[PDB]
Amino acid sequence: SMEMDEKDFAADSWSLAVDSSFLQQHKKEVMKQQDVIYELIQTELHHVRTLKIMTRLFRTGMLEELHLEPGVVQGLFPCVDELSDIHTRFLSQLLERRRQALCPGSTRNFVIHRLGDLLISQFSGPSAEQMCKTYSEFCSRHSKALKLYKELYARDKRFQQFIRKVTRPAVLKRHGVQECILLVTQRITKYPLLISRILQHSHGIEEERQDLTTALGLVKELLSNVDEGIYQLEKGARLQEIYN
Amino acid sequence: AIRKKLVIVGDGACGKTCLLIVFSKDQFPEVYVPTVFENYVADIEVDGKQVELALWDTAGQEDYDRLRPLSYPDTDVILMCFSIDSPDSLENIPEKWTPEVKHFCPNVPIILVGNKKDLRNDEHTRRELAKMKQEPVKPEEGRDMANRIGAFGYMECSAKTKDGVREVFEMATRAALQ
Ligand SMILES: Cc1nnc(N2CCCCC2)s1
Ligand SMILES: Cc1nnc(N2CCCCC2)s1
Ligand SMILES: Cc1nnc(N2CCCCC2)s1
Ligand SMILES: Cc1nnc(N2CCCCC2)s1
Repeated sequence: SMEMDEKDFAADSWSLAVDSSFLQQHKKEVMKQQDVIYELIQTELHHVRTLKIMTRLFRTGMLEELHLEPGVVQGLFPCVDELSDIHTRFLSQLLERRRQALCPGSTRNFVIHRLGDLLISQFSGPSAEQMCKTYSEFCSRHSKALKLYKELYARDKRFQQFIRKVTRPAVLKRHGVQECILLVTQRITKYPLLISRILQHSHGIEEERQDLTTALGLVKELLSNVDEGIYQLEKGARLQEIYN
Repeated sequence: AIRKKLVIVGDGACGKTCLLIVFSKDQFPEVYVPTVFENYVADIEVDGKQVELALWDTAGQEDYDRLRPLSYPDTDVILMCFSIDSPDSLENIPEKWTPEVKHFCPNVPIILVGNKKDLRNDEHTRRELAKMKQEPVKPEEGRDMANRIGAFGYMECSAKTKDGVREVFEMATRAALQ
């Protein structure tokens, strides 16, 4: 993550991120809606950061320091570049919506009134098809990635030294290889919980309540499709085991 | 410190997210209660042993039967939650959650946890439940269910007041070490 975005999302809530004199100008319902929108963007920034740890720290670090057999790094980090592209673009749109909403003379005071349209765009058309295809592949390769990791850590000294070295900093405490994989798999099922709570505080403008209701429906359709398209791959599985 | 993994399971309104948030946060959430929980690695010292306990939630995965089991690999202890204000959340424990956890986490200890214990003596809760011929879950109903499902043990807590929360995670660490 970059310092500017980390500081903008360092507070525990939108009510603590904005100046108190700006907070005082709004109704309680607006504050409750903005606190949940802030949580969606803050957790998206963290999710993009988890993907950057996987691509730049682990994946690239293994290619540049270790002599792993071809096809092993891809097996440990399936679809990480595609996932990074999807979420960095989505994060870019969320942060631009916040940036355009800033009051002149402020880098922290804003209110996002029109999130629904951005969510419909993200969870419809080609971007939704790409999310569906990418998560169906990622989640089907999740178990294989964990088993490959466990094998390499237990049998390769240079791999074990590399993992212990790059995961030693306190800021990486929650972000070991296996932890990153589960954080990514769990990200998609957080979206309906956040959107439902935003919708609960977005009844003031009927166009907005309708847009968030449409977005919630699209997210649930995406999740249902991903869940139906998953079958765990197993290294060394035979055709007979598969078709039975 | 040895690393152990904890996963909490239970119905959507069982209070599992709130329980992980209150345990993990340095200060109780007085301004905003988060909608979701990402993960956390707690430093716990129980009975002279130091453990790094990784915490995970299954909230959001209740309707997705192929995504949900991806949370289970290498789990060391399961917290199986129900809400004391929801007798229906206790009824789904033996029929759905127990056979699922026993299948994906064989031999892993399960602690059955009765959440929101503060609602047992809440007049609004008692009024609402009485309209459906129901009452808050009794302590003996929780213990009996835990005994029936072969749980390592039965515990109660309140995320709202913090009572019993530390004890639940310290016992989960002891179970993970056995
Ligand atoms: C603390 C919380 N307060 N409300 C939450 N919602 C979860 C998603 C659905 C709407 C209700 S979480
Ligand atoms: C309930 C609350 N919701 N927002 C609050 N703010 C004003 C006082 C200081 C903390 C931020 S209190
Ligand atoms: C989701 C789930 N997938 N399979 C489950 N089992 C329940 C117990 C018997 C074997 C099948 S639960
Ligand atoms: C964290 C928290 N878990 N429960 C809380 N109570 C106060 C607000 C309403 C629900 C009950 S705060």
